[PDB]
Amino acid sequence: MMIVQRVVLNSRPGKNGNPVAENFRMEEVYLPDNINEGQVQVRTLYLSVDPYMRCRMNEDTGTDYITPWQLSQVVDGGGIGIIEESKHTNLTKGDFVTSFYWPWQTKVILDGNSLEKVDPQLVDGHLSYFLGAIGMPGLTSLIGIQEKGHITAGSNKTMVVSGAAGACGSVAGQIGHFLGCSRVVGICGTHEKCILLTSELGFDAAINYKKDNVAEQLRESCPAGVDVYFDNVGGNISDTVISQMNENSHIILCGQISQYNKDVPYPPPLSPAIEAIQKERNITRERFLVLNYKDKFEPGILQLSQWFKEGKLKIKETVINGLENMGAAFQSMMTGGNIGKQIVCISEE
Ligand SMILES: NC(=O)c1ccc[n+]([C@@H]2O[C@H](COP(=O)([O-])OP(=O)(O)OC[C@H]3O[C@@H](n4cnc5c(N)ncnc54)[C@H](OP(=O)(O)O)[C@@H]3O)[C@@H](O)[C@H]2O)c1
Ligand SMILES: CC1(C)[C@@H](O)CC[C@]2(C)[C@H]3C(=O)C=C4[C@@H]5C[C@@](C)(C(=O)O)CC[C@]5(C)CC[C@@]4(C)[C@]3(C)CC[C@@H]12
Ligand SMILES: CC1(C)[C@@H](O)CC[C@]2(C)[C@H]3C(=O)C=C4[C@@H]5C[C@@](C)(C(=O)O)CC[C@]5(C)CC[C@@]4(C)[C@]3(C)CC[C@@H]12
Repeated sequence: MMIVQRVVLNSRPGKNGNPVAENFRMEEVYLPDNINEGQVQVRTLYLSVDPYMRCRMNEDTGTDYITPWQLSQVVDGGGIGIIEESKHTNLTKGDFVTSFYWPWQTKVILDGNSLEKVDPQLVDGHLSYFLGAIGMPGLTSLIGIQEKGHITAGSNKTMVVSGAAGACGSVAGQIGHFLGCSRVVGICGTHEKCILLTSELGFDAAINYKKDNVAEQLRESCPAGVDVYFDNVGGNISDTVISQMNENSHIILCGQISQYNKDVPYPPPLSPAIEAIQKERNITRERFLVLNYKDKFEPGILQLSQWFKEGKLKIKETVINGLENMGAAFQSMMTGGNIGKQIVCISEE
């Protein structure tokens, strides 16, 4: 047996705690030399870290959609790899495959049925895009806008995006323009990200919530109010945005990342004053869970791919190398170190 590396849950930060690199631990383990019928041996190429993983660090995730990781057991999440050996009828050495529950380990023996083969032509050979813009975050943005945004044919709406330089947000803002908004404004956490948005991703304006006057800048950059809010963050930021939203406007309630490490359920309740405004102005604020639109994954991926290949959709990512950096990458992402999709490259081939 050859020795490979893997990552296990070392400790929990507590439901009110901050995640740190050291909640995870690297181990060296043997990889079995033989696989069974129906199984494949895969080499891991890229792994995703994503905010929802914070929940799997707790004893109770707070939702049936994801289960808690267990102390000292291998952790898992979105991944992409290449088949090294197959005893599954529909997979063959050299196929590129993805799983939602890829164990954080350099080489893995997996049930062939748990994997999906992917076509690298969809991403011009940039396989890591399958974990981001031409993956679940991209679908979340495209489907969320389609289903919850109500961007009418021929209209000239203003869209605001929170978490605007992250995975979902950076795509959402571009899609807002693609699909007919005349104004797209992003809110994000650094001046570097503001520049990215307006100089590369085509946002009409960007606001740094840590340093700028958010209400003031939204009044300046959204002179006709806000019709569509793609909300990744919640909290104080969303209160400020909602206060400037128009009658019959729409909140795409993607995530509420500002309410993490507090024991706060989703959808989190708007404060009394902000709920009053929401209701007065008939602002819609429904649950949105991308998995409820599985039937749109095919056209969604096909559209994301097309826009990318056309040079319209600009795909940003921040890649860190080495499985030993999974914990660091997750912590970094949670605290805003990522521009676009946070990726960890496990083998650079
Ligand atoms: N509804 C769905 O089906 C669905 C699907 C996928 C993801 N999501 C959710 O959508 C959200 C975005 O996920 P993502 O994958 O696109 O992550 P991401 O935006 O790429 O990364 C998270 C970012 O959140 C920002 N942030 C962190 N703490 C914050 C705070 N307290 N206040 C404001 N901003 C903060 C940081 O950027 P700054 O530098 O700008 O602070 C960080 O880079 C998360 O809530 C995620 O769980 C929902
Ligand atoms: C996991 C995510 C979100 C992504 O991270 C990687 C790509 C992918 C795994 C993706 C894929 O790779 C191939 C197909 C196929 C494309 C197509 C056109 C075909 O090739 O027949 C039609 C059938 C089929 C199954 C539709 C569904 C998708 C788009 C499928 C599985 C949706 C889920 C998707
Ligand atoms: C496909 C699976 C099963 C998983 O394989 C990948 C992540 C994910 C796509 C996952 C996600 O990515 C982000 C969230 C959010 C996390 C959280 C805490 C927030 O961020 O506000 C609360 C709101 C919200 C939408 C709850 C639902 C989940 C857990 C959501 C969509 C459930 C479905 C889930």
